Amino acid sequence: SLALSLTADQMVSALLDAEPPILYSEYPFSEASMMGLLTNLADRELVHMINWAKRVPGFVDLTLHDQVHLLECAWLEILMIGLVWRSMEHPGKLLFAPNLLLDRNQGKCVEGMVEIFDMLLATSSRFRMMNLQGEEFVCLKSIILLNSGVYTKDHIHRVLDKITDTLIHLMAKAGLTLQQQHQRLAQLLLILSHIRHMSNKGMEHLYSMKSDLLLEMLDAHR
Amino acid sequence: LALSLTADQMVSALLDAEPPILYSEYDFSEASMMGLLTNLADRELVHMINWAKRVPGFVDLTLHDQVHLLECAWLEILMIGLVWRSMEHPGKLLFAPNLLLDRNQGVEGMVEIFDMLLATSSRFRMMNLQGEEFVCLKSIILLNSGVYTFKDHIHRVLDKITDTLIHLMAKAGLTLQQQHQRLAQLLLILSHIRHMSNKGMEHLYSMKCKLSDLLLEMLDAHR
Amino acid sequence: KILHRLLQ
Amino acid sequence: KILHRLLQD
Repeated sequence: SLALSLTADQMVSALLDAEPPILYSEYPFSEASMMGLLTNLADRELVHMINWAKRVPGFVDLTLHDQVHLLECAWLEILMIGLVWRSMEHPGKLLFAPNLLLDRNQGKCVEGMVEIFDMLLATSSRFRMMNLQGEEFVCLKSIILLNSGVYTKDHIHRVLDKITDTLIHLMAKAGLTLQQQHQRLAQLLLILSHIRHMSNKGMEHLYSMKSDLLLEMLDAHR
Repeated sequence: LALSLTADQMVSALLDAEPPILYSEYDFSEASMMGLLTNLADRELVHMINWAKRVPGFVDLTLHDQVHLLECAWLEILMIGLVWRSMEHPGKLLFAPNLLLDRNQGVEGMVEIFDMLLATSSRFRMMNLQGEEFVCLKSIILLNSGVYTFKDHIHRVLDKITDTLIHLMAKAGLTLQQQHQRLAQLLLILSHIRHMSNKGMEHLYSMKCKLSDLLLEMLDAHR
Repeated sequence: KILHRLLQ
Repeated sequence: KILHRLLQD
């Protein structure tokens, strides 16, 4: 695995270069129309996520079966932290696309998404109050890809240690003290527990709300 | 109070507040074992509530916030306690000193949750998780699981526990790189404990659609 | 709520 | 599985 030999700055630049683009949605809403826009957007984002996963250092070194399992477990988590990251500079709103900026009242169009909408907004304000940097976001997103299905293995945890060395190396350049480094590291990783919670609650409605790829990704959680 | 505690005083306070290891009324159906597990978890909830009171910084929170944190994390806390007791028993879950089950003894669909609890237990065993680190993680779960479902006071206590974890790893002879890696490794497991609790809460609601007055109100909190 | 009573 | 196909192309 050439990922373990990479330095911290080489890890950051490899993650920044592998970032998928910000897609647009199809140019008021109802229950079936908003779900149609979100489904169509998420279905097209899956194709970029799969190619983004191949460019995550160490992911190719896994077997094809292990790659499928990690993507099947974390695909909604990765979509959410990306949505939360895009919505950072828009307090009180979720930026699904540059032309699809929704607020709380739009979440009431479908019965049961207001609860997930508020948690996504709280996560965005949490990143916003932390002044989360792009180099930190791409590290957290790759951690989700490797960690979310690791217990359902020595190489993955070795790569996870590399991203931790990458995260600490990023905080040291920002001028944080030793105490501030492990505190911010702990703060960022505890948010992943809430991202997992949002994905579990969101997935729960998604395979009750029921694209063949998006169905195979959805059936993997049943 | 909590912010005016050393790392050593933080450890002793958490270790002193530990709840006891309860016994079950064991000695078998799928619904007879579920009765044993439900009866055990119900009695454990009484000790957990009094354990949460002794967690530094928890009493300072309002009654509504204390109810909220326990409603969201009660199954997570039970699971990490079960996983901690099962460390020295590979391939087995120690629900009670007289109740030790493996894969075969695992109810419709509870097998998937059993394997995840076992994988979490072996993960703690590979890390050689210390009791000083365990009581920190369990108190982190209590304060963090519902902090975004309602805050500056709670995050301040969480930073102190992180300082306590790093202080413990420095005593164990770990280098600075090893301290940050192990800290990250422990907190990523909490993401898996949240996953197990969500899947478990989903399976617990399906059984109610097929306990005691407290365990029902805890289940109704997750809708 | 029983949880509120036991906490009190 | 479609995920198998997209992970090889």
